[PDB]
Parts: sequence; C-alpha cells; structure tokens
Amino acid sequence: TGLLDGKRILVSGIITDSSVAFHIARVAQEQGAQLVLTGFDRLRLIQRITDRLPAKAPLLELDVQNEEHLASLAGRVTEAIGAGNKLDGVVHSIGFMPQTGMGINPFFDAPYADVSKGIHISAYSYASMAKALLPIMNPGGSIVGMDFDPSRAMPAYNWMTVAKSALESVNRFVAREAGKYGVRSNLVAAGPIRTLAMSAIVGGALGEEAGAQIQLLEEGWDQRAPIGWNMKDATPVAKTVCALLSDWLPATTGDIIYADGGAHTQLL
Amino acid sequence: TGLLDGKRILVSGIITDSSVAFHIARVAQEQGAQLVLTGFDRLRLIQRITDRLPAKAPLLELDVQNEEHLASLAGRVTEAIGAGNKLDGVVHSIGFMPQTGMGINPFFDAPYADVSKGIHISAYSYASMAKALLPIMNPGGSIVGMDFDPSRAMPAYNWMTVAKSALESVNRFVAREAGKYGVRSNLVAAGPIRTLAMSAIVGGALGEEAGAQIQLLEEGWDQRAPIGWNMKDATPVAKTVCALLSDWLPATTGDIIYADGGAHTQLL
Amino acid sequence: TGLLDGKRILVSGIITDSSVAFHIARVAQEQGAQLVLTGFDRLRLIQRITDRLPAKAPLLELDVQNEEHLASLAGRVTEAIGAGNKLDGVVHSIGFMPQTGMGINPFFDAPYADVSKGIHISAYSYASMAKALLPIMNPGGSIVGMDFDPSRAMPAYNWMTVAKSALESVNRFVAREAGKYGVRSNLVAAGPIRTLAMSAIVGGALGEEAGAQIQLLEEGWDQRAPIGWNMKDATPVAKTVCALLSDWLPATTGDIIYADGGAHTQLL
Amino acid sequence: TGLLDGKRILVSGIITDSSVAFHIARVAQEQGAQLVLTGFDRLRLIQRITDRLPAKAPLLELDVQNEEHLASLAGRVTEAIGAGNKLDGVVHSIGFMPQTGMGINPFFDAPYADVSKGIHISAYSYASMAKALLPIMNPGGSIVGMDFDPSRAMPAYNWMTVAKSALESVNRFVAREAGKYGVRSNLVAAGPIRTLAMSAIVGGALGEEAGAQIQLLEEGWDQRAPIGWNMKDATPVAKTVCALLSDWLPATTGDIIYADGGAHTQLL
Ligand SMILES: NC(=O)C1=CN([C@@H]2O[C@H](COP(=O)(O)OP(=O)(O)OC[C@H]3O[C@@H](n4cnc5c(N)ncnc54)[C@H](O)[C@@H]3O)[C@@H](O)[C@H]2O)C=CC1
Ligand SMILES: NC(=O)C1=CN([C@@H]2O[C@H](COP(=O)(O)OP(=O)(O)OC[C@H]3O[C@@H](n4cnc5c(N)ncnc54)[C@H](O)[C@@H]3O)[C@@H](O)[C@H]2O)C=CC1
Ligand SMILES: NC(=O)C1=CN([C@@H]2O[C@H](COP(=O)(O)OP(=O)(O)OC[C@H]3O[C@@H](n4cnc5c(N)ncnc54)[C@H](O)[C@@H]3O)[C@@H](O)[C@H]2O)C=CC1
Ligand SMILES: NC(=O)C1=CN([C@@H]2O[C@H](COP(=O)(O)OP(=O)(O)OC[C@H]3O[C@@H](n4cnc5c(N)ncnc54)[C@H](O)[C@@H]3O)[C@@H](O)[C@H]2O)C=CC1
Repeated sequence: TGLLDGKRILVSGIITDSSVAFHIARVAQEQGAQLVLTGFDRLRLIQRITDRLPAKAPLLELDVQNEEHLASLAGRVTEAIGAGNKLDGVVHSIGFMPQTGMGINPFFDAPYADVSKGIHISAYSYASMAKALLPIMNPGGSIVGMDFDPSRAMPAYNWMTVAKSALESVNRFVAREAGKYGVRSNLVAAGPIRTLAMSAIVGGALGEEAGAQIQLLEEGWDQRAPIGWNMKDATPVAKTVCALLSDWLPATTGDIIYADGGAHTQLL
Repeated sequence: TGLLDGKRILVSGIITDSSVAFHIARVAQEQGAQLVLTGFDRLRLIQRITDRLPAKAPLLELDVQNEEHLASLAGRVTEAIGAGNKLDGVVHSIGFMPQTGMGINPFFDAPYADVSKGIHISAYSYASMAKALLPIMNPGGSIVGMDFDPSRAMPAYNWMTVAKSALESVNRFVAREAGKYGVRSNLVAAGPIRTLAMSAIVGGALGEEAGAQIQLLEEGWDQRAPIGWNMKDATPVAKTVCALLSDWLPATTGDIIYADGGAHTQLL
Repeated sequence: TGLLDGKRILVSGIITDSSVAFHIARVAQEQGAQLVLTGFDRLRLIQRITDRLPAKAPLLELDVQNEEHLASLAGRVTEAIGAGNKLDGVVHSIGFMPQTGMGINPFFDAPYADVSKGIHISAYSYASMAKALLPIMNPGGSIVGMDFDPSRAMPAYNWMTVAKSALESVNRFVAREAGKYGVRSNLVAAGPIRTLAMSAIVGGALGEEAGAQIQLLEEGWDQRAPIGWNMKDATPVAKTVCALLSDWLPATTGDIIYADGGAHTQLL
Repeated sequence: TGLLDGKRILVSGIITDSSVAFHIARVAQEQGAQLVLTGFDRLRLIQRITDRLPAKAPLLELDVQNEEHLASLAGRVTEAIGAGNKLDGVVHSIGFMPQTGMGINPFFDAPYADVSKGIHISAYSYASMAKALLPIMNPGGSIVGMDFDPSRAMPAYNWMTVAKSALESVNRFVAREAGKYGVRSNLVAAGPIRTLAMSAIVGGALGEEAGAQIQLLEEGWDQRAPIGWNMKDATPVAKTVCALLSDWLPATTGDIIYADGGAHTQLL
C-alpha cells in the first residue's frame, strides 16, 4: 500500500541486486504496486535475484533486440496480470554499449555495428517497449526510462552518452504516441550509481584513464550536488521513478526528471 | 492523510479561489499537510477565501517587499505551528509585474522602477522567503516556487518572462543555500492557467493584441502538449507542487519540473 | 578572396544545386576557399552540378557507410590538394533517414535496421568524417556539420530528429578529439530549407498529414523568427557555416550555432 | 579594412585597457569598423585609454542608469557619425553588481536595492541601449551584449549570475524589437577573462573562499574546454563579437554564441 497502490507496473532491467531497476522494483512494491518483471538473458539468475523483492512478481523474458519477444510481450503480460487487466506503468531500465563504445577505446574507434547495437538496446528499445506495451496500458499510465544526462560530453561514457542523447529524443516522440493513450512518457536522469559495471569501470575495466575520469566525475557530482550525491544509494532514484509512475506528476511528459542531487544545475 | 501526511507547509500566494496557491493549499491539505498560509495585502479577503480550504490554517501577513514582514516571518510561523516545530515545506506562489512591464505596453517602455518591482516580487522574493524560512525548516524539507518557462521569449509576458528567467537563476542559488539545511529548492513551470489575471488579459485588459497573442499561446500549448493542457484546471500543477513537497523527489534541487502537459518538449 | 582566403575546405553533401552544401560550397568559394568536394552515389550528376560552382573543385567519392572510402579518404584528399598541404575546414552536410523513419509512417513502425542506417549516415558519419580527416587538418581548423534543432519533438521528422539529437551528442565528442588537433567542431542548426526533399514532403511524398504538418512548421518558423525565415534561401545558412569555418569564431566548439532566424529563441 | 569594413559601430563598456570592450573596439577597428565609444563615469580616463585604439573614435558619455543620457544618446551618436548616417552595430559590454551581490557576502544578504542596481546596469540596460539606438540603426545591423553563462549556478558570481540570466531573457525580447528594424540581437557568453576585477576577486577582494572558488572555476574552464581557455586573452571573444557584428551570422538572433573554448559543452 502507498504511492502506487493498485498500480500494475512492468519493470524491466533487473540483472543483479545492484541494478537500478531492482531498487525501482523494490520501492514500487513497498508502495503498493503489483509488478511484472522482464529480464533479459539470464532468467534463472534474475528469478533468484528478484526472489528478494518484498513481493513475488512474474518474470517474463524480454530481449529488446528480439522482435518476437516484443511481438509476444503484451500477451505474455496480459497472461501474467490477468485478462481484462492493463498496465499502469512501464519502467525501461535498460542500457548497453559494447566496450568499444566506451572507456579508453578511442571514441573514433567504436565500429558502427557496436554503436548501433548500443543505440538499439539503450535508445530505440524505449520506443520498442512503448510500442509493445501502450496497447495494454491504462489511461493515466506512465512510462519511465533511465537516462544519464548527455547534454554535455564527458570522458569514458563516449557512445553511451550519444545513446542517451538519442534516448532523450526518442522519449519526446514516445510521449507524442503515449499521449494518445492518456499515457505519460518520461526519463529519470540519475546521478552516477555504483552499479557492478560502474564499480568495474572505476576499478579500471575499461582502461585506467577512464577509471580515473569516472572517479573524478562521481566526486565532482557529489561536490556540485547542492544536497550531495550518494552513488552507493539508488533509493533516491527509485523513489523518483516511482514519483513519475504515480499520479503526482500528471502534467509532465516527454520530459526528464533529474534525480542527480541537483548536480546538473550547478557549474562548480 | 496521504502524500504529505505530517508535513508542515507554508503556502504563500493565495489571493482568490482561482489562485494557483489556493489549489496547491487544497491538494496539500487533502494529502495530510498542515498549512500555514501567508497572504499579502487583503488579509480579510484572503481569510474569507481560505475558509473554503478543506482545513483551517493560520494566515500570516507577508508582503515580500516589506523587510520587517520577512524579519518577523519565522517567529510568526513558529508561533503558528508551535515552538519546537519546524516547516517541512515552503511554497512561493507569488508574482507580480506592473502593467507597463507587460502586454501591449512596448517592451522598451517599461520603466526600470516598474521592472525592478516586478523582479523584486517575482524573483528576488524567492531568495527572501528562503532566507526567512530555512532557519525554521526541517532536514528533508522542500521549497517550491511557481515558474512560467521563460527559456524562449513570447508575446505579452514581456518583463514577467524576464522576471521568471531571474527566478529560475535565483532558485539555483537558493538550492545551494537550502542544501546546507538538507532542504531542496525547485520550481514548477506550469502551463498557462486561467487565473483572473490571465482571463483579464485574454479579455483585452492589457491590449487587444496581447489578448489575442495570449489566446493563441494557450491554444498552441494544449495542441503541443502530448497529454493536452487544460488551462482551467490548476489541479495537475497543485499535484506537481505536492510531488516536490513530498519525499518522492528527494534527489532533485535547483531544478524545474514542468507541469505543462509536456508542451515544452514539443515544437509543433 | 575574403572570409576564407587561403583555406582548404572539404565540402561533403552536394547532390543537387538546391543542396544546402551547394550553397555552402558556393559561398566558401566566393570567400576565397579552395574546395575539395565529396559526393556520394551519383558522381557524374554531382560533377555536372558542381560545374556551376564559381570555381573548379576536385570531387571525391565518399560513401560515409563505406569503410574503405573513409580509410582511403585522407590520401585521396592529399592527392587532390597536394602533398604537404592540409585541410583547414571540413563540412559535413550529410543526412538520410529511410522513409519508414519519417513522415506519416508511425514512429513505432520504423524498423531498427532503417533507423540505424539513418543514424549511421546522419550522426555517426560526423565522427567518421572527423576520424578520416583530423590527421590531415591544420591547427586552427574547423569541422562543421548540419543540424536541425531536435531539442523538441516535432511531427514528421520522427527518427531524423532522433538522428539529429545523436549528431549533436557526437559533435560534442568530436570536439574533444578535434581539440587535440587545434581543430573546432560545431554544428549549424538551420531553419527549414526548401530542398527537393523538403518540397517533396510538403507536396505529400511522406503522407498528406506529414506534408500539412511540415508546412505548418515552416510557416510558424518564419512567424517566430524575429528576423523572419526564408526557407527558399540557403544563403544565410551557408554564410553561417562559413562563419564557423573562418577564424572569427575561434573559441567555439562542441557547439551549435542556430542559423534559423532566431526561431528557436521564441515560443510564439 | 576587413570583416567590418564600412560598418559604424557603437562600443560601450571600455573602462581600462583590459576591458573586454577595449579588445572588441580594437579588433573591430582592425577589421575596418568606424567606432563611436560610450564611456561611463571617468571620461578623461576612458579617453586616455582609448587613445591606444588603432584609430580615433568619438567618445560619448553614457551612464546607462541616466535616463537623460539615454534620451540624448541617439542625437549625440548622430552628431558623432554625421547626419544621414546610421549605426550598423551596437556593443553592450557593460555589467556591474554591488559587492554585496557577489563573492563571500552570503547570497541571501544582498539587499534588493543592490541587486536591482546590478540588474539595472547588467540586464535592463541592454534593452535601454537597444531602445536608444534602434531608431538610428541600419537594416542588417547587429546588437551584441556580453554574457557569462548563467544556466547553472556557481560560487561567488551570485547575483551577477542572476543578472546574466535576466540579460539572456532581455536579449530574446530585444531581438523581437530589433527584428522590426532588420536588426539582430545576440549575446556572447565568454569564458572567464582576467579583467582587473576578476584578478582582484581571484586575489581575494571579495573574500578568500570566493577567490579560491573563482580560481577553481577558471582552471576547470580551461580543462573542460576542448580547445582550452586562456583567460588572459580576450581576443577570441572580441573576434566572436565581431563575428556577430558582421554579415556572417545573418540568421542568428535572440541568441547566445559561446566564446568559452567549448567549456559549456563538456561536463568534465
Ligand atoms: N549506473 C548508473 O550510474 C546510471 C545508469 N543509468 C541507466 O539506468 C539503466 C539501468 O542500468 P543499471 O541499473 O545501471 O545497470 P544494469 O546493468 O543493472 O541494468 C542494465 C539492464 O539492461 C539489460 N539489458 C541489456 N541488454 C538488453 C537487451 N538486449 N534486452 C533487454 N534488456 C537488456 C540488462 O540485462 C540489465 O538488466 C540503464 O539505462 C542505465 O544507462 C542512468 C544513470 C546512471
Ligand atoms: N496563471 C498562470 O498561467 C501561471 C502562473 N504562474 C505563477 O504562479 C504564481 C502564482 O500566481 P497565480 O496563482 O497565477 O496568480 P495570483 O494572482 O492568484 O497569485 C499571485 C500572488 O502573488 C501575491 N503577491 C503579489 N505581490 C506580493 C507581495 N508584495 N508580497 C507577497 N505576495 C504578493 C498576490 O497577493 C497573489 O496572491 C506566480 O508566480 C505566477 O507567475 C506560473 C505559470 C503560469
Ligand atoms: N533541408 C533542411 O530543411 C535542413 C537540412 N539540414 C541538414 O543539412 C544537411 C544536408 O542536407 P540537405 O542539403 O537538406 O539535403 P540534400 O539531400 O541536398 O543533402 C543530403 C546529402 O547527404 C548525402 N548522403 C546521403 N547518404 C550518404 C552517404 N551514405 N554517404 C555520403 N553522403 C550521403 C546525399 O548524397 C546528399 O548530398 C543534412 O544533414 C540535413 O539534415 C539541417 C536543417 C534543415
Ligand atoms: N571578465 C569576465 O570574465 C567576463 C565578463 N563578461 C561581461 O563582459 C562585460 C564587460 O565587462 P568586463 O570587460 O569584464 O569588465 P569592465 O569592468 O572592464 O567593463 C564593465 C563596464 O561596464 C561599465 N559600466 C558600469 N556601470 C555602468 C553604467 N551605469 N553605465 C554605463 N556603463 C557602466 C563600466 O564603466 C565598464 O566599462 C560585462 O557585461 C561582463 O559581465 C562576460 C563573461 C566573462
């Protein structure tokens, strides 16, 4: 019971318990939402991970690059939530960019095939998911994707930043479509969260200079953030996602909410 | 009970029952907040107006241009809410620009004395209010001001748009100060709301061409808005203000939330 | 002689005499630049078109999706301009999005393969071109790409707008690379220009509703533009491109100059 | 002779030889412009300073807060340039904020009277100057003001940043007016320039912490700037101002050109 009581919400993007989407799922359940989860490749893993969620939630396979998965998606969700029931919320918390598109690999050296896959999973799939799910969403519904502010270039994030810029653009178009359904579409631009991958890149997985730069990035983020930024705490971002899934931001779409400690509003 | 249960929130800016702040007050009370109101010049009027709020709320005079009012403000609020109690939220819903700074009066013809008064009440007072009230705000608190997106120029709004640009700048600095207190500071950029004044300007009070332009503005807003925009309904904006007053946007400050139907994210 | 006197500048993107790049080429030559042109598929056509340029300019084939073309590009340019000579400027005036990614074809119905090709040619190729050409660019050099402001969604332009958002992101990264060479990288966001394709879409080639919307778009652009916008005149944009190719914007990179009549700075 | 040959251009804001406007004046003269200068309080000083300009230029007193100065301004300029001659360019390079509005003085402690004076001189005067001078400007003319990117808050700059936000807003409205005259209005957002005042604040004139912060600000600016930023060199900014005064940015108004080394396009 609470912020999302009675809402049926699909949450994609759980892969581990430090997945941003894990915390989104957890908070949404604490707030009364009934979840359907989608998981990409390692469903056994994901099932075991989501066992620790406050409540049980059906898990559906969704490889966002798999047209059949997307084509079957709404029927599978309807099976999961019961005929005559629709989704009130959809959470896109998916992103990927091949290593060549990031870190120390020179920006110019990322082969387009890699970039394109990154943009497919990280940006285009936002529209894919909305296409699959809008038919089974209620008026007053909410689609939320995860963004990392790409409005300025930065070290290491390279083509993933490009992918986020594309995602932000996609979101504005998804909002136009979603609006026909009485549905809002918005992004949450989060501060840096020490996910496994972020920890790995800080630890030098994508090159020492990239690691050093990302560390400087996270330090400066907390410094700039008027209320600070705790990269080890995804809860403030999960809460923000939940804010958008709720009825409490009913006049916002095609938009980006910055759950980044206010870092983006401050130069130094 | 609900979104704001237990929160003590000061709401400025009620002058009539069509004041944006009236609806902010109403929704906040429906959501469990305990209010203190401030009212500017016509306290008898404002008291009679706020009698229709779901709950009684002490009303304090606050002329934001009156240094003594601001100097006494926190003690008066403490009297009203009880010693040992602090505010959790502050709503700045105040704005004013002399007629010369708006409408058909040529932009170049607004005397600086008029502009300055407009900027005093509409922008600087955001910092004034934060200065007066941050000492009596709890950690986790929230200050929210009302904004109208000034990022592009527009007909008729003239120097009030300039004042909003200044307000947005002020908010970013107020966030820096507020952050020391564990307090967030944010603006809600609302779509156009058919307040008495907006109705009056549509009806030609500031010149026929200004009226015509503002009418075109509100029509285009609803057209652009992916979810539409109902200028006769301040509830979606009151709800958004409440979202920011709540614990559900805990990593956003110095920021602007657009409760405008998504109009600003769409060109045409 | 003039603004670009002595500069050696590669201009991509001429396909017809109404190509934005044709006018960029023409103005650059009027201003003293020595050009190398690249042309994509119809070289005989392009040669015949560029015969009308004020001066002769070597034409090199460049299919931006062809890795060999890009791999050979700098040597071919060096052959064309003479060993020991480098480029001072590069103009990316290339864009393409399959029909499915635009117009009346539902946004959700653009297959990723189409989108990806669009993003390849329209966004990624900006980095491709910079990768190929930075080794043969002089310090103080300038790379300029053509942008159409994607900061808000719009009818009909659909995935091309997404591609522009990606391009703007790419440009910011290209600037980081280009900076190592003493080279600036910038976009020109032009107003709508009645190119063959734009005329075709206005005339209904991508659906009547798309045509109607684009017509409304161009009308509103001129209305919003404080100095007007003449979609039949690419000269103000060619001049702006030339401004960026010149030494007169020497502290601007990763940036976007808006040659749009000021339309983007105005709401209504 | 050159970029501005034959143009008659009013350049305000020279106070010393390290004034940004001194370099704007110098470059404009090197480029063929005929100047009229305006100077604020110390005309003897300013005359002696501008004696070192490449060419002689009439100097007119203009206190932008003095309505009579502004009321007489266009006739005095016409006297200076000759009846039947008009201005082609106007440079607003004026700014001021009382000490209370900056540095270590708490943001909340700047009395509105101080802020208002700051906003008067730094923002409103942009409109004042355009009002005074548009009647005596040629079609194809250009008004340029000096901006410091206020889109994010920063240490020390406090209410001057607010003033710049207001200036940027004013510029968008001035463009609407200027457009009626065939005149463009634009800002140049410069990187930090080690003007006397900036040197003084770095040296602790407005508090040690403000000095330290501004020093960090200038260091980070050069680091972020893809082409670097040399705060001791106003020439790249003078050149940019000249770019806008020229015919080479003929489709840009109400706009801001960033002569900041690209720093604003980069996060880290
Ligand atoms: N960690 C951070 O600092 C920030 C992350 N974000 C965004 O949050 C979102 C979630 O990522 P995180 O939780 O950080 O990492 P994560 O690695 O835990 O989540 C990424 C998810 O994307 C899924 N995915 C990858 N390819 C897929 C495909 N083909 N089909 C379906 N799912 C696929 C993965 O299985 C995984 O669940 C991403 O969009 C990310 O860019 C935004 C701001 C900051
Ligand atoms: N009506 C609209 O379309 C939009 C309004 N807003 C903003 O919402 C806020 C509230 O305005 P509305 O509700 O529309 O109009 P309103 O006229 O009902 O509220 C303005 C309030 O400001 C108060 N005020 C004026 N001078 C004051 C002073 N010296 N000291 C203390 N209070 C003073 C008035 O008493 C009144 O309560 C304003 O900031 C306005 O700019 C934002 C977007 C759109
Ligand atoms: N026409 C307009 O209203 C606006 C156009 N722009 C941009 O200006 C640029 C030039 O386009 P326009 O002159 O309008 O149209 P255009 O059709 O004359 O130019 C597009 C060019 O891209 C080239 N191209 C396509 N695929 C290519 C590939 N594989 N390799 C190399 N070149 C390829 C074409 O051959 C053609 O020369 C584009 O980036 C466009 O998006 C920007 C704002 C407005
Ligand atoms: N120095 C810097 O790092 C940056 C400065 N700018 C802007 O460049 C512009 C010029 O300032 P700077 O050259 O840096 O300093 P400056 O101190 O040399 O120029 C300021 C000018 O404003 C004039 N002024 C002050 N009050 C006036 C009034 N009542 N009437 C007429 N003129 C008045 C002063 O006499 C002086 O000539 C200002 O708008 C400033 O904010 C923009 C970005 C950075």
